[PDB]
Amino acid sequence: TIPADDIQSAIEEYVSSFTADTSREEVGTVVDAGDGIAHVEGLPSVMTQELLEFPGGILGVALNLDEHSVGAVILGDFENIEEGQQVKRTGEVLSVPVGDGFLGRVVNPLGQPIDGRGDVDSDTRRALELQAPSVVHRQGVKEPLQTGIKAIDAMTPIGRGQRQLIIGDRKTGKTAVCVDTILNQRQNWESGDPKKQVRCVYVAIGQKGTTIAAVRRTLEEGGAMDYTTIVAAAASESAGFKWLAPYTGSAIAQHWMYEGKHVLIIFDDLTKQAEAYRAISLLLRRPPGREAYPGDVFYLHSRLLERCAKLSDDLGGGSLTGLPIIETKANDISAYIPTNVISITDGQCFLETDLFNQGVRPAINVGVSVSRVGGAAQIKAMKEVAGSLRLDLSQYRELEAFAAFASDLDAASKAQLERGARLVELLKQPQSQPMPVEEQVVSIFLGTGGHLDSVPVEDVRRFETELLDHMRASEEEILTEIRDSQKLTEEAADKLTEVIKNFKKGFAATGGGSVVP
Amino acid sequence: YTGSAIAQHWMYEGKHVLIIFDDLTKQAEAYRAISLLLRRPPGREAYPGD
Amino acid sequence: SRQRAMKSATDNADDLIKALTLMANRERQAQITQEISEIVGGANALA
Amino acid sequence: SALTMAEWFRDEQGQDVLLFIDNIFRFTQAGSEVSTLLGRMPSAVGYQPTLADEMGELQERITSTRGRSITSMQAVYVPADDYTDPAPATTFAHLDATTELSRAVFSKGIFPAVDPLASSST
Amino acid sequence: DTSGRVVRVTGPVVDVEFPRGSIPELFNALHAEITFESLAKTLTLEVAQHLGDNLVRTISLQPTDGLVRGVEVIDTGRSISVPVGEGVKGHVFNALGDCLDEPGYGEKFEHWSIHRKPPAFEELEPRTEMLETGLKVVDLLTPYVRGGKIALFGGAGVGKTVLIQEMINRIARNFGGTSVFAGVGERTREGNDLWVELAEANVLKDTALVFGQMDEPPGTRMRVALSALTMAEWFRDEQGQDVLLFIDNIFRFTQAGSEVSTLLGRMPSAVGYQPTLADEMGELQERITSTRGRSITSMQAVYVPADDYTDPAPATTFAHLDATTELSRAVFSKGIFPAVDPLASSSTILDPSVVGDEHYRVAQEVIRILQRYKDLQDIIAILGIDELSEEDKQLVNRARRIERFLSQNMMAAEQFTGQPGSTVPVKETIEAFDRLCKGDFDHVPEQAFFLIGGLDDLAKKAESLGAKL
Ligand SMILES: Nc1ncnc2c1ncn2[C@@H]1O[C@H](COP(=O)(O)OP(=O)(O)OP(=O)(O)O)[C@@H](O)[C@H]1O
Ligand SMILES: [Mg+2]
Repeated sequence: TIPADDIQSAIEEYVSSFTADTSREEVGTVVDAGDGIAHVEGLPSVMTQELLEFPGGILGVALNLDEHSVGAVILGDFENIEEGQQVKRTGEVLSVPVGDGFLGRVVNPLGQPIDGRGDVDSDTRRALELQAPSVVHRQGVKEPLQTGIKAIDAMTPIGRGQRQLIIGDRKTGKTAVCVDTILNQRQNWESGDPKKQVRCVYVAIGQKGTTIAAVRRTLEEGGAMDYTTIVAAAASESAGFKWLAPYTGSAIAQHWMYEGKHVLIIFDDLTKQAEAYRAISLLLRRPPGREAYPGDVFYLHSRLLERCAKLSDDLGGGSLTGLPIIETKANDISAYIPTNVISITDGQCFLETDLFNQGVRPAINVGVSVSRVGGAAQIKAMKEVAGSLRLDLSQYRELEAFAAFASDLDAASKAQLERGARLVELLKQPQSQPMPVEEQVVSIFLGTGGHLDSVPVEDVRRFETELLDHMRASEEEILTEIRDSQKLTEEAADKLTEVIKNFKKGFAATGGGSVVP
Repeated sequence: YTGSAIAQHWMYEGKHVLIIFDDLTKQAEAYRAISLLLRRPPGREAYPGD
Repeated sequence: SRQRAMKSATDNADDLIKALTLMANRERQAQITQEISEIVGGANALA
Repeated sequence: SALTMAEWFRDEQGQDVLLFIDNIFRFTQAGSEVSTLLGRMPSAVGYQPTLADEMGELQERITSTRGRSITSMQAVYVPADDYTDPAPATTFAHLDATTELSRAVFSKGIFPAVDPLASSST
Repeated sequence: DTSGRVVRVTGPVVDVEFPRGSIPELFNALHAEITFESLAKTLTLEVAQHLGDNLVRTISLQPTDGLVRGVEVIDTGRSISVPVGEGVKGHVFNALGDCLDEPGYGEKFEHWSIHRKPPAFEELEPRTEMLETGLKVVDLLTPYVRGGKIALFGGAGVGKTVLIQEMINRIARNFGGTSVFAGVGERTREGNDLWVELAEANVLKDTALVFGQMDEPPGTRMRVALSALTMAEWFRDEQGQDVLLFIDNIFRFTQAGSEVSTLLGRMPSAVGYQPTLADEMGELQERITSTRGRSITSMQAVYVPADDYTDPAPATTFAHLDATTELSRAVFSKGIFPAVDPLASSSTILDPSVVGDEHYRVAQEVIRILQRYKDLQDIIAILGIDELSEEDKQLVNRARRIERFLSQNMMAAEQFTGQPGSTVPVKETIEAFDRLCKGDFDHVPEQAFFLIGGLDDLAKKAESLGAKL
């Protein structure tokens, strides 16, 4: 049944206590309006970036201030703005509600729930433009943030407090990479340990509504909506919403970071935020630069991405990890916004369509991808079994021209060729199937210890799959002590090698042949 | 447009006309000249929006 | 003969790569400059 | 106008709308033809500064709600065979399946001239 | 009374109106106040243009969120002034001279204006001179200029910060000098990393850090290089001390200038940079020079957009650069530190009229041998080693010895190994590499050449590894 008189008496509570005495306000008047911008005469005391209240609950942001008017960006329902309306002052700069009630919700770039599950109980408010942690308020990035993706977690590791750019053409698998990074924190959330839990914020800027719905469905089917918020600025929202969405998503998750918690934040298509800000700045008639960008667009992105930090111990030790996504055009990483965000971040993951079509998925170009934090963002086991991996793949990539002449190659050259083919087949990974770090350690152990030289290249994946399956069922102790001690000591390696040999003599290739040395 | 009018007068009387616009590019250049002398804001290659 | 021919062929291909890269960077700069010229021309036409 | 007719068929009558749109690019092009006359500084490639937001205000109405279906199909002109042009590059983000035709495949006599390596589906 | 008031605020660009007789100079530093307690701060505006009618257009060095029209703007009567003296060593500052690790430190020091002129023409040194660092590879194949500019093309994980620490140690001990590190567009993570690394290596007491970070408007990212340069200029002119100035990513100084120019409504030049690109790079680089027996040498990280060396920003930067040091990852994986790519580095004073004829001969022979080994390396890597000739092997073994002898026991490795660094005089380097190319050490095992100083260290290593002659 439904709480009936609970309803009616809740609203009687609201009205009986309705007190709104006659305060003196400072008003202005709309003098012109067009394309989402309104100029307001009056308001002598309005400050920059202040929220303004138009008739009908419409909100604007005072961006341009000069001797005649105030140029404000209408934050939605712009078609109700008329010349002659009265604009009231708020006295507050843009702020958003913050708290734990935001986990599992989908909100505006204003803290307003758009999923329809009721209001969000808010702990506190937080301004959008609060400064980033000082240069002395920080700490070296030392803990790993596991993405569950072998290519990333082995070749371009991500730490807690690091800015890792995910940059690619389109339909290359960037959203999939970030959604799997989100899903991989499910087991860390189940542990109930506040030093291991990672809260996630997924900012969706300028996307189709059904695309955000599909991302939320994928995060629900993986049980990842107990620790994930979505700040959605759909493609139908105003340019102000798309410009403000990542600042809303970063104001949330800074409350957490300063409360001593660890957060991951995904800015999906910062390019669309840059284009929304370019629209705003061109409608306000600000000087355009290269590609018509205002001239503070680098500041627009660097002010946002420097709030991702690893705090010191006297600030709680919390952290905010950033995963900004950039969509290039024809692999032109030399464009303007790609150049800016590559300059800003701590490492890049270049996804390519040519690798995606060749079956290399995730299509991460491990030759040009980089992580400037590096081995400091890895556990001992992964730092050991994957330090061999980079130049293995380098040798393979510089040898694959001789793929048709392996008879003419030296012994070591053909060895490197076969090992490289095996390792390339090793880093392939299905979608929405992230692996814990112990299974990644075991798989890359298969790769670099040489236990794949007996398996056909068209059988590696399945082999690895089945082996991990076996190890999850029979020998869970290896994975368990890898997880607990973060290192693969020599005795665990002995037991692992014997397990691999037994599974080999049990495994059957697809050509019918053997996989035993 | 003059040639098109001369041709349309015949077309609307049940006759069949063929009109050849030699170098419409020169017309587009002339229209760009007109629009730039009237100080209408240019587009790509300084061409008018239309 | 094949070894020498392929050495000279890879040298010619290297020099062609260099020349094409030079011309491509030249165009890239030219396209950015022309796009800026159009943008600023419109912006000045409006003022 | 046509989208409003389709929206009526979807919301009030409620039966399986199909909505074809020949060259939705002309919408953006017409928006760019009057932009400077309306007094707006032009953006990158001579498009209106409000390209993505106008396109999103139009495209987000071409949709199916829960229980009410609109199978939408749009032809999208790609200016000068350049898939990096801001208009198709912005239209790309609004679609579940994009069949991308190519002039390199048209030149070979293959019809429909679909580029199999660029075309996509969710 | 004599104070102005804000009129227009459009982003980081603030227009201020002053009384008739109180229009401030160009580049003056004004102080406005944001009192909204969430964002309460003191904006430092920098006068950029005189707009007439007593209006001036200034670029704010802090974000202008929360600024109200009509607030009082106080004029300081001078440009941005940074604290100078020896007390600025061991501390971190920003482009305005505010101490970041200890706020309020330096408020009582002497302050110098960051806008200065280069040395007068009669005070410049007409003869170029080599800066003997003590590193074998740098002293031989890439001789640095004293008072000149050095590009540094080290990527990530190639020991670039270790080379920075090494140059800090060498200038502080071999020349009794000091170091100023300008982080232009510096990531706060890497800024804190560098701070704690210099504090651990105990070379912070020898360095002054000046960080203009990436989350700041383009004004400070444009002026931080001049702040650090003014500190270095005090150390050279007033203290009488050779200085080493590290400008990490001079390209971000160029980019901040471009952004400030776009904000001020100036029409873009070719490609897009500011119309005054060459003049800005010149006014910056002309102050890094030798004056009256003292010097300021600069090591500058350069970013090349789209790897286009004809791009206006690197084409303008390279007009002032004197040497180039490229840190290779292939050389780093071989355990050769410093990982300086010998064939890919270069210097403009590797000329017989500067270094001498014998130095030039030895350097050219070493470069020829290393280049021939680079030619043979791919046939070695694909076909195998004795697919080659025996002349080819003689060359390959000699080249391995030479390529490994260019490494050194750097002063930055003493904190990890305890043994002190080396300082090989250039004459001993020339002698050693001459003898190496002649073949006088083709029998000593290769490991005897890793991370050693002069010839005597090589001899001692060979003896503790059972060979000589
Ligand atoms: N690891 C993977 N294995 C197999 N298929 C994948 C993988 N990752 C992504 N895909 C497929 O690639 C397609 C594009 O993926 P995704 O939507 O993540 O790319 P995107 O970068 O978001 O592209 P856009 O933003 O332009 O839509 C998806 O349909 C998905 O099925
Ligand atoms: Mg996506």
